[PDB]
Amino acid sequence: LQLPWVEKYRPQVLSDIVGNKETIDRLQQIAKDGNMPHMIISGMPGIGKTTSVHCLAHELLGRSYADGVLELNASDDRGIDVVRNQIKHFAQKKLHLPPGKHKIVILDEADSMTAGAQQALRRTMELYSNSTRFAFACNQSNKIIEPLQSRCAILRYSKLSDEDVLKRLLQIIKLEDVKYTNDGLEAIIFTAEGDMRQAINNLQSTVAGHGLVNADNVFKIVDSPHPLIVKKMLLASNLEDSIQILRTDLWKKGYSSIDIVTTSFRVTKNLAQVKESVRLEMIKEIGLTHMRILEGVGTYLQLASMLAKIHKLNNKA
Amino acid sequence: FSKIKLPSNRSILEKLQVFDGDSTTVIDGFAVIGFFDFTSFDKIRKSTKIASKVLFRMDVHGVLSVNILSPGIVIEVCMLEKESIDEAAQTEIELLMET
Amino acid sequence: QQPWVEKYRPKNLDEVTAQDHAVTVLKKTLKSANLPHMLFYGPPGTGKTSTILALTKELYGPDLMKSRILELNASDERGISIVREKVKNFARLTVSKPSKHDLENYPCPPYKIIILDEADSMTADAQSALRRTMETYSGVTRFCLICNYVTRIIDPLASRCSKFRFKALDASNAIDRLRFISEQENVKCDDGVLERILDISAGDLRRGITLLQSASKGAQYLGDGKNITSTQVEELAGVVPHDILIEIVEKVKSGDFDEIKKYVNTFMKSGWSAASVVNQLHEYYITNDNFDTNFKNQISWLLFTTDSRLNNGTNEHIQLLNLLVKISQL
Amino acid sequence: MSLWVDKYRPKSLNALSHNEELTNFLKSLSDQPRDLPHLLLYGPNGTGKKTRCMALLESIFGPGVYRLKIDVRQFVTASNRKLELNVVSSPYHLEITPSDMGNNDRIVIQELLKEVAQMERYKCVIINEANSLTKDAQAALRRTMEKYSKNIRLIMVCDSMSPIIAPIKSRCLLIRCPAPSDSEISTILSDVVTNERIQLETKDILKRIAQASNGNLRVSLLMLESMALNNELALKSSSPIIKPDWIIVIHKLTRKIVKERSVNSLIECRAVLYDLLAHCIPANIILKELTFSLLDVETLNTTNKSSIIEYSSVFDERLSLGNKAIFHLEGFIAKVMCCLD
Amino acid sequence: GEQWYEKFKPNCLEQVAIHKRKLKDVQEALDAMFLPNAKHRILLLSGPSGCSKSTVIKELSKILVPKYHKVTEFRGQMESFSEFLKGARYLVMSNLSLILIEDLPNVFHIDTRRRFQQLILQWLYSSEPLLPPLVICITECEIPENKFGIDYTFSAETIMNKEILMHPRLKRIKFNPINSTLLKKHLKFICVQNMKMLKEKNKWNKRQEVIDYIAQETGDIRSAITTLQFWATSSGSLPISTRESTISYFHAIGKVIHGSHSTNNDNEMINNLFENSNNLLSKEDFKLGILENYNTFNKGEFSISDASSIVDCLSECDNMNGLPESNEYGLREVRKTFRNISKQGHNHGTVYFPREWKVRKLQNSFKVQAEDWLNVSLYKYNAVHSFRNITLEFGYYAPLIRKCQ
Amino acid sequence: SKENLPWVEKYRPETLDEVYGQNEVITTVRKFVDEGKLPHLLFYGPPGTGKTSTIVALAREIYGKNYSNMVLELNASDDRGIDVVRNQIKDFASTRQIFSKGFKLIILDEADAMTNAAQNALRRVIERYTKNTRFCVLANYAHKLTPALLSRCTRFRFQPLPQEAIERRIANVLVHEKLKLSPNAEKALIELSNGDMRRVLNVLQSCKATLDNPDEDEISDDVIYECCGAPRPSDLKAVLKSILEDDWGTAHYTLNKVRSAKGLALIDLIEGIVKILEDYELQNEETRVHLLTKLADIEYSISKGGNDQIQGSAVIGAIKASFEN
DNA sequence: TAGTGTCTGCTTT
DNA sequence: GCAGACACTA
Ligand SMILES: Nc1ncnc2c1ncn2[C@@H]1O[C@H](COP(=O)(O)OP(=O)(O)OP(O)(O)=S)[C@@H](O)[C@H]1O
Ligand SMILES: Nc1ncnc2c1ncn2[C@@H]1O[C@H](COP(=O)(O)OP(=O)(O)OP(O)(O)=S)[C@@H](O)[C@H]1O
Ligand SMILES: Nc1ncnc2c1ncn2[C@@H]1O[C@H](COP(=O)(O)OP(=O)(O)OP(O)(O)=S)[C@@H](O)[C@H]1O
Ligand SMILES: Nc1ncnc2c1ncn2[C@@H]1O[C@H](COP(=O)(O)OP(=O)(O)OP(O)(O)=S)[C@@H](O)[C@H]1O
Ligand SMILES: Nc1ncnc2c1ncn2[C@@H]1O[C@H](COP(=O)(O)OP(=O)(O)O)[C@@H](O)[C@H]1O
Ligand SMILES: [Mg+2]
Ligand SMILES: [Mg+2]
Ligand SMILES: [Mg+2]
Ligand SMILES: [Mg+2]
Repeated sequence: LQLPWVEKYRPQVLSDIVGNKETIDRLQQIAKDGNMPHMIISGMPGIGKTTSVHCLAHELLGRSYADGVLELNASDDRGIDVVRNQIKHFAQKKLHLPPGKHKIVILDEADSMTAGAQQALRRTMELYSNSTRFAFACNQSNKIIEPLQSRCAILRYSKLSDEDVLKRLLQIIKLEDVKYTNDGLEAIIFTAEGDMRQAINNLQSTVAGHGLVNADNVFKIVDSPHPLIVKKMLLASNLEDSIQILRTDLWKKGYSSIDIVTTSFRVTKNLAQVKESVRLEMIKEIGLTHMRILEGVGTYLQLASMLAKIHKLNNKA
Repeated sequence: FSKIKLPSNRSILEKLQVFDGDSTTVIDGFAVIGFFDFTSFDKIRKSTKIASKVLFRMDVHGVLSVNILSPGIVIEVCMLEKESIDEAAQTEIELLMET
Repeated sequence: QQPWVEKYRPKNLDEVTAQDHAVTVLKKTLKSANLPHMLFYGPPGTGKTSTILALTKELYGPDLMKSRILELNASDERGISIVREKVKNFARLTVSKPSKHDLENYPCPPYKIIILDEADSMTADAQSALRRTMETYSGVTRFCLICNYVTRIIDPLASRCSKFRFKALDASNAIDRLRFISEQENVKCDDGVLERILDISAGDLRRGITLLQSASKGAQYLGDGKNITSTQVEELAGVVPHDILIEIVEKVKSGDFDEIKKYVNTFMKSGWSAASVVNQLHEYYITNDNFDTNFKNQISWLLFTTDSRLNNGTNEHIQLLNLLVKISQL
Repeated sequence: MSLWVDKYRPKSLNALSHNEELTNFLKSLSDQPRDLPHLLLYGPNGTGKKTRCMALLESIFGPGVYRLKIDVRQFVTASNRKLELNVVSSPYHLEITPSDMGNNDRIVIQELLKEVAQMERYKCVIINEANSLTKDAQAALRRTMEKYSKNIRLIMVCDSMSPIIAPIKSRCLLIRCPAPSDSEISTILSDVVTNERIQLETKDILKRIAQASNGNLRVSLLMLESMALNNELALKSSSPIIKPDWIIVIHKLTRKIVKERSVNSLIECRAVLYDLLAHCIPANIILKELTFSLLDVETLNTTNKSSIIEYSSVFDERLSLGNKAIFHLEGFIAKVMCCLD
Repeated sequence: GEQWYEKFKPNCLEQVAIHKRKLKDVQEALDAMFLPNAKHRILLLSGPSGCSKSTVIKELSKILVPKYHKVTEFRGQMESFSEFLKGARYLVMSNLSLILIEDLPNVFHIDTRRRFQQLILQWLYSSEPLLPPLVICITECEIPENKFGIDYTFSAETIMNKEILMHPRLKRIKFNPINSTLLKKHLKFICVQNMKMLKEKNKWNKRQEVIDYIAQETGDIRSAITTLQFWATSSGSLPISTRESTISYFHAIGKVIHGSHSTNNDNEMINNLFENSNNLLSKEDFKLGILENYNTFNKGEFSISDASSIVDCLSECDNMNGLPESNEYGLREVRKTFRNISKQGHNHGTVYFPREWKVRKLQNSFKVQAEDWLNVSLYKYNAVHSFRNITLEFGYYAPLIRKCQ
Repeated sequence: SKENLPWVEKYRPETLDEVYGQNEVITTVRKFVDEGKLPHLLFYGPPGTGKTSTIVALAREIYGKNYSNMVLELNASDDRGIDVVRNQIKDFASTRQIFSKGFKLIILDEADAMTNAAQNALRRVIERYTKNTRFCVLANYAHKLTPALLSRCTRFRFQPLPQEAIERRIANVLVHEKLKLSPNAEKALIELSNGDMRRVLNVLQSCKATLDNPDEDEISDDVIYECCGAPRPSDLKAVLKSILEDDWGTAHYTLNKVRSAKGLALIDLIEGIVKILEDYELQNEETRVHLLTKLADIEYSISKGGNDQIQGSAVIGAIKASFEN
């Protein structure tokens, strides 16, 4: 019974966590001093937010982790009354902690929690701010209401760079004693596109299916991300080359047309080297194609016509 | 913490022996911990409303078979234990039990 | 006492005509039990419902409909929860033990048929539930999918169900059936009346049957022993006379906007649907050889655009006026 | 008893004046009521298709068809929320209206038609404004009138046949009701003013009313009542042609658009459109009459008229495929001012 | 340790970050309330989150109660709040305790909000001698994505159904975000209180730009205090993240029409507006706002072609069944054309809400009038004409025919 | 009993060796299960590629007789509300295995049709209850899935099955059923397959039912085209040649004759026309744009409904106008 | 004394 | 982002 590489090597201390060096160092000073304020952590999923919160709580508590934490997650009875009662009962107890230490309550995935529960949470924090503390884990801070964000410190998380992910990959490779190649690691980074969990899963698939980590094996087990192919084909000059690229990539690898349309919409929204008028015309054409596909006409001919219209408005005859 | 205790009186504890995984070697001084969800006990509460004798039997795998006797009919129910105890709770269960 | 549409509905698989592949497959499946899921699609009034009803009648028998065959349609509520529970239940009901009379009177197969009429009016979640249910209960339960439009049906349903395309009933496809119906009902027609009726209703035998019934009723009411002509059925159907179409073409050819506008106003006062007018104008323009290729291409595109606009449910006056103005300015 | 439409309503096939061929067609259909197929009536508004349906029902059944009864019942569409339909009842037949919302209309028709069908000497129901459907109740109709074609006969009356899907037109007989010519409307007006013993200085006033109404019997009768009551039952040749305030507002907006082409003119036109739509008036007919009012201006040339009619068709398609109503009218008017100069 | 915003809680009235005009207005309103002749039965104080709402009442009741505890805050259900209100009704003499309704009970359900409304109506119209003072504090913040009022924007107008607000015995005083000058002064006060810890680290020489950025970035005093505490506690080289605020309904239209001064490029501004405020820009009756407000770019003095293109594009967007791509395309087109025509822009017109509810009310009035006309006509004799033909023929001819006869 | 089921369900694979085409995925998952390591596999691909069949074969291979009480199969046919999902999967994963010393596999067919909150609860359970319980995600659409789910689950892509897999499955079916097909019929079936096995099995069953005797005969391309209704390549070539050569009269006559003699549909005809037109070269860069736009509008109109003759004439006119540039 | 900063709009169903 | 009117000391 062997745990997967994602979960077998979960960091237990803040030193093992890589990525935002300044934020990790700040968390280390918070753990050492003990002054724990209310925090909200948001960013790209799977970059080490919940893991960082757990490591900070462990380093702050030690032997008090048995009772000093109330980890209420999304997969729970997250109502308005039972949650309020549970948090009130948790906040109306005292334990033998040093004066510089406080109880920590972790609420992972607070975005999906109901707004009435958010108001109850605000009432609990206002009533029992002196004893317990709250640490939030989420992907974006938009879903958290403004008054709750007012009573906390927001620490935005950025995407992990090449250096941190590569360093973590090297440590895990040294721990597992697995032969690797620099080109294979570069391919793993390119396919991950800044994701740590995805990189670990891809490395595990490469070592299980083929052994040695090579770029060819990584490309064989998993294809390149579709946003990159969408961006490559959208900025193509000639219509024939873009048509051939979209066909030979998306239809040969088996990509759904609605997924292609959604990815193209996201790429056009995030595109930079394009004029505003061209961008809005392409957005309108994407919306028309999306409506056509959603109604039921999602053949390759619709995608080809969409590319033809995009190239026609790009060239302007 | 809620503790309901069944005493050693033979009126309600006529037979109780702890085995060592061989079903023949009875031992004394060994503790068995069973982590069961509230749902199964709530479902079984109605089944035990009218009965004469209730038999409890679980193995090292954690699955629990409860026999209900009420000649009368026989009702046997099989249960499932949780995957793992919460952290290291079982220690504090005994530490409160001889407390 | 019964309209000819319902009175002459084919109750047997040999009564339907102009359908070779589907009828042969069903007939050969009558002696076996390897019946796949059928996706019935085609033009409206082609005979998919009649075909599935005949297959169900010849498969089990009148007694097994009450306890073995259940159909879905738009007549009742078809919400996601209701459809899910109903379809899962009826795909979980056991195969009813047949009586002896069914056994030595009909070749009863060991499965059951679930009929999904007008399946194009179903949501994506309902279709996903249906396809998952029919995969997980493919043992002794079968699903029949009937829809006018294939595109509205999701791709997995089209992949899992066998595609049985229903060819449109042209003049030569249903001329024999119309002749048999006329002979059975004692209807007298001239040489080229049934063909004209079939040409009026392109791939639609129900419309032709209704037109024939109306013509027969008119002939019976008139009293004299006369034969029905093409003019009578054309005017009952709603076909614009050729003289008025020629006048419309002449008005369009002339470069006067006021004359075209007043002619369109009078035509709308006549209350004639512009779809038939568009079809007749298209037939006249493509059939005529007095026009060049470029003008024919442009007018075909304009008529296609006007038909697409009319199919959405717009004001017929504005669409026909715009089409005539665009044609006159070509 | 206080209107021309109700007092002098024909109640028989022989009582009908215009469309003798249509009367013969209805007589032929009523010759064998048992073999009557499903009917679909399409034609101009105000022609009298409802009158033909009532005459056919009276011929098939007899007395008591024109006697109507009122009953009310509620249909549940979501939770405890229910919407009531003002269904009108009658012996030997029945009539309904699609006054409900576009989404609950389908289930209301489903429940009502399932209740009416039952088992059974059939019952005939008239479907007023069958064209005003969201392509959802039409599936229920095409299923029920095919499966339950033993005791129910749906009768469909509508002004436009294009919104009706092809299967419904296939299963239902196409009945044509052309609007009467000027002579027939003039004869009807002469008869009804003879029966009302009102003064008539000349016969040209009836012709003017017929031309103004544009082949609409209801509009002609209401205009005749207006001129009779305003002039104390003494018609005059110099009496002005009375028109409804809606057409007057449309014409005034057309003149304002032709005269002034600016942004303030655009916002006042938007305000007028909002006020007009506040009167429960559909936007499609508003755009249609605005187009006809813009097209009759002699100042505009052929190119401007062609551009206006093209934009009108495009925005009619947009309104048909859209949800809101103000946007398409506003775009049509703005495009008209853009292409005018 | 203890939080700065709790340790540095104000003691005197001058410490509260409140405007002089706002302080005078709330003082006058309260003083009017405490007289035996009560002009306003309840006091409603809306506003954004963390604009020093509750503290104003707290220190005001601290300074005024001995003149003639401090407050009675209701903990956050239905019958409990009914009992709390009834008990507050019987606290008038020898105590003079103000009744605070901060952190109001759950209103996201229909039943509890309705019973709250009837409780408010019952207490507002109670003809009982004397009156216990009562203050209601409501935080204006929209609920993110998870109808008809709640779940779109949580504010005073959402909870109260235009009846409590339109009452003589109420004084609605909306609160503004904390001023930049007041925020800077309070941050400087915190710094001169924490001089020792400030001199402990190398943060005193790099203080002015941080204080200015914190004051100009957010209008919440509590969030600013928390950010200052986090920055001071941190060793250094750590970027500061603030409490991201919200954009109002009219603010979104103003940003779409004119643009944004902070971000000159339109693409990034549009992307940020879509990401942060997807609910506002994807919910209905917002394209109507653009269609009614685009005329005020130059008081209706721009080209007719741009307006025609705008409305045509809006029609195409409406044709896409309200897809997010349609909204993005429409907003981008409007922003692009206004940026193009902004070469000559001055004296922009004021904006307004689109007149959509009035049209619906008039349509409902027309419907009920038509129903009454059908009822009376059917009672008089037999007359059915469906509903479509009424507005075209019977909506005008029948009224004048009946009037003349 | 067998031999009374549709060929789609009759030929359902039961072992990993019975899954053709995706050799790399099969080898990778075999290597994963040989080491006792199941890293929350996620399967993505077009329908008919063999996702649920592959997971069923894998569960049979690694468990055997434990499928009845260890594998929890959830799908669109079962209610998957937020409360239902959290309760059911929490109860299943939190409970320890009965006697087998192996990971617990949960199969979630059609995972794209769940709410966002249900997906969040599922992704929390995946990371929380993972000591003994693993998860399988099956979905043809990735835009309806939370991006967090795609990170914790290893994504495997199911490519359309190549010609070799289709040919091998056809040979196996012919061995099982004692049937013969011409090489031209095999090529036509390869062309019509479009990377789908269910369609191939369905049309093979339909063609076998079409034959008057299953034995002592050979299946040609003509019977396949007649039963499936697909137009012949020669018919499409003749129609295209008539369009490109005959101006408007005899071209329309030829199109009507082609559509009337065999009753071909317009959608398949235009699909074939554009399929051959894709092979042709166009050194103008503008004719192709007009062709694609006009053809897409034609398909949209046909989906919305209309007149077949008018649509066909529109196709002819659009092709002629585009080729006149 | 004219700029800079800053309150108030502008929302009802 | 806009305007209309007021705050506040140079
Ligand atoms: N900086 C890191 N260094 C090493 N491993 C990491 C790092 N970040 C993430 N991981 C790995 O990724 C796994 C998932 O991390 P999580 O904290 O659960 O992701 P997340 O940031 O909370 O985002 P979610 O869970 O999708 S909302 C961890 O258990 C680690 O194995
Ligand atoms: N092959 C056929 N031979 C004889 N009559 C036929 C045939 N196909 C259809 N009909 C006639 O068509 C009428 C109705 O047939 P249906 O089966 O309801 O058509 P349809 O395929 O169901 O069209 P829908 O339901 O609108 S898609 C009846 O009068 C049948 O007799
Ligand atoms: N100088 C200050 N002026 C005002 N408040 C201050 C000051 N210094 C610290 N604070 C704190 O800032 C907070 C302001 O309280 P309020 O905004 O009135 O409460 P509130 O209205 O409930 O805020 P929300 O909207 O619920 S987050 C209190 O916690 C004060 O203790
Ligand atoms: N690799 C394969 N080799 C042979 N037959 C296959 C293969 N993959 C799929 N099939 C056939 O396809 C049938 C249905 O495939 P399924 O796996 O049940 O559906 P699916 O491919 O998962 O598509 P969906 O829409 O996601 S259920 C099986 O019963 C097999 O007969
Ligand atoms: N043949 C006819 N002779 C005389 N009047 C007629 C005739 N047909 C219709 N009408 C007139 O039409 C009016 C009713 O029209 P209506 O049925 O409402 O038209 P629609 O069916 O288009 O709504 C009646 O007042 C009646 O006087
Ligand atoms: Mg996490
Ligand atoms: Mg049918
Ligand atoms: Mg407060
Ligand atoms: Mg599957």
